[PDB]
Amino acid sequence: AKRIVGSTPKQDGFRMPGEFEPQEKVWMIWPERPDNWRDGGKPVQEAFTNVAKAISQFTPMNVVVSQQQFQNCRRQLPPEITVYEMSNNDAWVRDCGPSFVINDHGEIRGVDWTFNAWGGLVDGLYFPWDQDDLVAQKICEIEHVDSYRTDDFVLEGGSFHVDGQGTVLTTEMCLLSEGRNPQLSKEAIEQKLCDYLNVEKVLWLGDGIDPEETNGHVDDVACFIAPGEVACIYTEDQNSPFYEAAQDAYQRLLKMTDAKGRQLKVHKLCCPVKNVTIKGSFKIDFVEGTMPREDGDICIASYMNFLITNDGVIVPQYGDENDRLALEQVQTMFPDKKIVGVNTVEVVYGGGNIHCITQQEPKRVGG
Amino acid sequence: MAKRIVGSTPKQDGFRMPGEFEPQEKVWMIWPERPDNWRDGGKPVQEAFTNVAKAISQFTPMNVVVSQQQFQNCRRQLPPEITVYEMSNNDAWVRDCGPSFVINDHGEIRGVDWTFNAWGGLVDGLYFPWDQDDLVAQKICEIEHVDSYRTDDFVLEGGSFHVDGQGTVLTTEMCLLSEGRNPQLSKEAIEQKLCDYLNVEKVLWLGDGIDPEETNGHVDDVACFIAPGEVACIYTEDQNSPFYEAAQDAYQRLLKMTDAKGRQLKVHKLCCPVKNVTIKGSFKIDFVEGTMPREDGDICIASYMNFLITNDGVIVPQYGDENDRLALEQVQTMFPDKKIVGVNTVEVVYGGGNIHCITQQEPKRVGG
Amino acid sequence: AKRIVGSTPKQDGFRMPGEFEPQEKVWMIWPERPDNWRDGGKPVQEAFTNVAKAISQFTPMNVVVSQQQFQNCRRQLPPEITVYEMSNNDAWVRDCGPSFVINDHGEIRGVDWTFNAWGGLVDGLYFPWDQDDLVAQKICEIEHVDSYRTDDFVLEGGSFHVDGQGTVLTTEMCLLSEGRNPQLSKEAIEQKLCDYLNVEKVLWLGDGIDPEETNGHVDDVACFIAPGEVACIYTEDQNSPFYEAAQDAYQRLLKMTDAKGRQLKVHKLCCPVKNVTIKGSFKIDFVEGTMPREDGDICIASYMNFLITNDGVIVPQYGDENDRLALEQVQTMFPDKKIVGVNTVEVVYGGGNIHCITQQEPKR
Amino acid sequence: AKRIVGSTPKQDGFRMPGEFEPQEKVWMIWPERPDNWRDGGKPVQEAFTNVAKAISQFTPMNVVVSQQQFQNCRRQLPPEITVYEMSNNDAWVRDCGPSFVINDHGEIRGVDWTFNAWGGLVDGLYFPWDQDDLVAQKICEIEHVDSYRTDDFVLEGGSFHVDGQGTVLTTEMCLLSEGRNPQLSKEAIEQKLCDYLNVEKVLWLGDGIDPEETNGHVDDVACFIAPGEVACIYTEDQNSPFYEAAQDAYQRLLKMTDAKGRQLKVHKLCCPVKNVTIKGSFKIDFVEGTMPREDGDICIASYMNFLITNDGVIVPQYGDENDRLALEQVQTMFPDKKIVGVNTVEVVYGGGNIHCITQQEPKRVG
Repeated sequence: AKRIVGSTPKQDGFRMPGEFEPQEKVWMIWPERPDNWRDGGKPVQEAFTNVAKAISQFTPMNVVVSQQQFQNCRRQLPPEITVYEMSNNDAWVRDCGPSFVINDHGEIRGVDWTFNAWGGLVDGLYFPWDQDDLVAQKICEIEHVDSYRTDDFVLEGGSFHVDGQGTVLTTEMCLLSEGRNPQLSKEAIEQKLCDYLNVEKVLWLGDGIDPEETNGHVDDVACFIAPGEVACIYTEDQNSPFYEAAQDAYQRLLKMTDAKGRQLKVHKLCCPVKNVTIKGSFKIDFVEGTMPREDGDICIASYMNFLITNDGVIVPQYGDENDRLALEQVQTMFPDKKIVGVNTVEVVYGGGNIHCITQQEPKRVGG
Repeated sequence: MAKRIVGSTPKQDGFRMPGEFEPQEKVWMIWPERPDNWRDGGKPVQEAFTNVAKAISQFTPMNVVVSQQQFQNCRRQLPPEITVYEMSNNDAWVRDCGPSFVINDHGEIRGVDWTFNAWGGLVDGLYFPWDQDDLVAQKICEIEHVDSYRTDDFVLEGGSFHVDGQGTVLTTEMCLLSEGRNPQLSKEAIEQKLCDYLNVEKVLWLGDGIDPEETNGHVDDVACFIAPGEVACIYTEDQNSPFYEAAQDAYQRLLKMTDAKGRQLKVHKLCCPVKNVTIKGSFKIDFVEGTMPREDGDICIASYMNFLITNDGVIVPQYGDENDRLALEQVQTMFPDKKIVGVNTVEVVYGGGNIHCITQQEPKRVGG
Repeated sequence: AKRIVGSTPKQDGFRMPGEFEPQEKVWMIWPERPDNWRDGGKPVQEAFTNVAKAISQFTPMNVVVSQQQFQNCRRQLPPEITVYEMSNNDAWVRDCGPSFVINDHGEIRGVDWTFNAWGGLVDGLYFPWDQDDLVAQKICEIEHVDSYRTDDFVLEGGSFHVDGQGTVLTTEMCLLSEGRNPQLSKEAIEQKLCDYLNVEKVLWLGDGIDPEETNGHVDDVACFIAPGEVACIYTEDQNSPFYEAAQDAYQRLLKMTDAKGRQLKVHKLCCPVKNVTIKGSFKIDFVEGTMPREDGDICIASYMNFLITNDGVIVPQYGDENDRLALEQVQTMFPDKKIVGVNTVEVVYGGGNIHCITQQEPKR
Repeated sequence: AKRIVGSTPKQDGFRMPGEFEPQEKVWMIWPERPDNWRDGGKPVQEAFTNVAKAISQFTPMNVVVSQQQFQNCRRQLPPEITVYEMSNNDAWVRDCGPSFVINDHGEIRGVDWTFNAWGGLVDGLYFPWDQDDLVAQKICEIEHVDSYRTDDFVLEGGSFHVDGQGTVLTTEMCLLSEGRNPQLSKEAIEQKLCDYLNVEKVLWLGDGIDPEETNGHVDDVACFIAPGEVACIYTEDQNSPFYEAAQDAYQRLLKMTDAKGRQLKVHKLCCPVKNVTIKGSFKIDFVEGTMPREDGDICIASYMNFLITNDGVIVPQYGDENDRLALEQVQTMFPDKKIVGVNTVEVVYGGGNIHCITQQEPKRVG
């Protein structure tokens, strides 16, 4: 496939569709690095396998994997899930994957953002990320899709959410941080989102809930369920580490309008009652430069980190008293979809969840 | 997708390997680099594979698979219409470690994943290990969402046989009956594997090939099918040629052979280079114990027979020999309605083979 | 360093000393491969760390480790243990390491045997083993030691034991097996041992206790405690998978004399009462070509697989009722040494134990 | 071995000795990466082999090499040269190697600076450099030597020169560039050099000659031949790419005194008459993020990039008319040493020379 040079998605008539628009397939990277994942990734591999299986009932599923894990990965996953060899540094394809864009006429392209492991050498989560940064192009090659590379602009798919109708929702905590694009003004960043997502309105939330991990990705806080409709985390437990950020996001969203002038309909999503924490007993390597996983570390367990995929919604389950409530709430957001909970506490120990380990590929429409 | 198909054979399941002259959906190639085979860290041969890939792409969608380290360079070198995948490998001979695709009459396609052992394993193979090469067939099948048969404990390479798509396979005794392949099997057991996995009824045995030390005499340097009932065979009257005895004998055998449908084979002569191609001397190639040495004066297996038939084109070796044009003329007469493209591939021949051995076709589904 | 070509240790005046002779250093490879070791090697890395620590009290200790695990390995091990990067396929340096030989005139060389993962493509335990087979040379380079490469002769250090005085002890089950040197007669194999160890008498035991794993390495069955003195595993439990082999080894040893004509003194060593087994809950990858680790598999848990190292002896502990008895018995074999038990059941799940995961380097 | 934490070389009584002080051994990395080195590194491997061979006549020599190249490397090098497997991203051990320091009492330690491929993500020469950055510690482990790690302080051995007597010589162009330690002032950087080298006086030259490559490493411009004596490149060819910087370095050195108050004696060293250039016909991969090697690129061919090693001095030879003159001049700087020229144009295509591909290890004294 080819790089598209000298033009933007917007100029070329391509847009990032909403995650709730029809999907051709879904992508995932197989997890393994022992300085993030306990027990050499054996527990988290089971969780990713379960997520992959859940998605595959709704949408063709694909997993990419290192040279060393290829044979095990192919054995673990059912044959209807396609497996590719692909080098990688960690397994977060929401964030190092391509963001696909489509036009009105049956074509699809990829946006290949610069990836830097959530803050690079300022506050990134490991070093290096050179193989992660090639995942977007390799997936586009597989798909025979041409791509835009955003030179000198760092972004992750998990840091924004689109409605497919001219709006993007994001967080100041993430995009304005020192480790991302520190030379750019907020206005310059807005222009990049407009140009590459094909949007005209940027909705800024303030804080996210994981300042140390992704620097507050919006996908743990709020998302679009449909045009003009958002879900937002909510809690009234003032002891929650998520309390202030959930409260502020909720209040901001109530009065936001999208690009079409619709006042957002905000649907509350609960949070886990109890903190999910790293235990010192977890067998995780310490490596200088890799984010430590220390006893008592509070993990970012948000139910918002779900994947919408065709007729299904794949929702985190953390072993919390609110697991059932979360499924009930998401069901009401998507009354005509099948809601599937998957036990993903093993994913959350590594810094994210179902949404951060997947990347959808939309169906081409038109032509 | 890829499941393995277990407890049955292609023949039992109504699949057959089509002739290489039947319509193709795609062609595959591995990007070359290993410095104990390829001089100058593969730079000269990478240019040659690029030219071969470009030539194929004019006729048939083209695909190259490449190591982690060479991915970025490979993608830069190849035009964008050629798709590039990361794929681990030990060397770049996808005719031999690739899958052999088979089709049925209902529009389906499956892969045959043979056991690969680097042309003789620890008996007389060309390097060690070959564990990544041996996974290429499954990985390409995965990319294609194609289910595959794995031939447990049976070693074979795609370059070691040729099929007419109509019940016949052509092969060499020098290769398939050698100690480093399947020494526990009788000739009859080996015939059965060919019949079951290719869907053939008649195995035509040539004797010697022309590269006993390299592939143990792959048929694809000696003779191939141009169409059902029609073969091409190398030919020389130079008794000083290292190819002479094997060329003369293959030719004589073929003139006495009938295919599975009882047709007397029509044999078309293909010339050989007048001058030997040799390793120099001055080539910068690493020596590693266990890897086939490339020593000054080594005669390289330069056969014009190692061409690829691909849809409306035929891609033919050119060695810088006086017979390069004659070879193109002869191939044109074999395929009067195809476009014949010569590509300078002497840099590939230094590494032990040529255009046919660095490619693997994927047939179109029919029925389908 | 240089390869020594056209001669053998015996011709050049070098011999492999007994393991009970003084040692300069000990070597170990860091374990990790997930199709042998459960939980991506985390539990076994703790056991190897504990073994390395125990050895370091007696003898300078060295661990070699893959690119990916180097940083973790260096963090886990105390600083007195030296850490080198070294590619490898699995972590059994007794078997893919060099066997060092000395001339008792200040010089030392290595024997670099051909390694094939305990049976190659016939019955080996994984494929490939190309990096394992380079370990012996790389360790010799580190030590500035010249080496003899035994072209077309496959051997592992764990398959034989020497007294340093002209005798070697081995098993027919291992050395005569199809996956090792099937082209060679028993007598030709004897001659290779004589040439490369500098011995004159080969003592052949019959069966080992792990036919499927190493093909019956002697180092799980019997060893030399001192010149003229051996220890042999023993059990009276006819339900033991070790029963017949232990019984025959013991009976053979009672009838053997060494190269100096000494009747061997034969001490019995207990065996674990209960079988150690792979559990179904163990999280181990399956890969075609790699020895499967399946529920109920009996693991080769022998107390014989101990390392003699200067003033210490490092002895397996399996969590078995006989763990303390084993330490008692080894103490009586080496009355002037410190006997240290280490919990090594995690190592045994992967097919061997303390002796297999170490390689000594003798003092010059 | 151990990391030394909570103290510096200076506090602990360790100093970096001059390169002209006795050496136990020398280190080198084996080159191969095809997006720097033409022909998959075959020509440059021959050059590194020749450099290693020359050094070995004076001082025991050691080469470290990738998994893939180990067997070829061991075959190419004579057996007296010890070969170790060691992962790396490129082959510039002067710069990613440890800088050894010694005390007066028979001990040696290593300083392990942060390495970032000569400017990191600002203007570094490739990405990533994670394996390069582990070379210093792995070499220290081989040697059983304890090391100081300079957290958050980036430095390369080729960016400074010491006299072993309290002075360090360096360049503003390199140490003060954005891609190195931009949060640190000049004064903060001086303090790090003083603490880690055990020096009291930092002599700042201005420009180096390779702003795009190493950002002007001092070891292409000037070095110490002995306490109180320096060599400095010199040319009167105004068309020379090295003219302005050679002229300015020379003038600054003429005004400089060392940490012991000695007026520096400055010895001129010629520069090549003709520019060494990359040819478009060189077969070198282009990779976004790796310094391109384009037709007509002027290579940094300095005769200053020589290695002093015990009784020998190993001097670049570029195939230039001034090759002999360079040997004559270095001979007069070291009248009692054996001067050995080695053809190293294949090294210079990749951005440096003999000094940048070696790292000495001093003899323990006392």
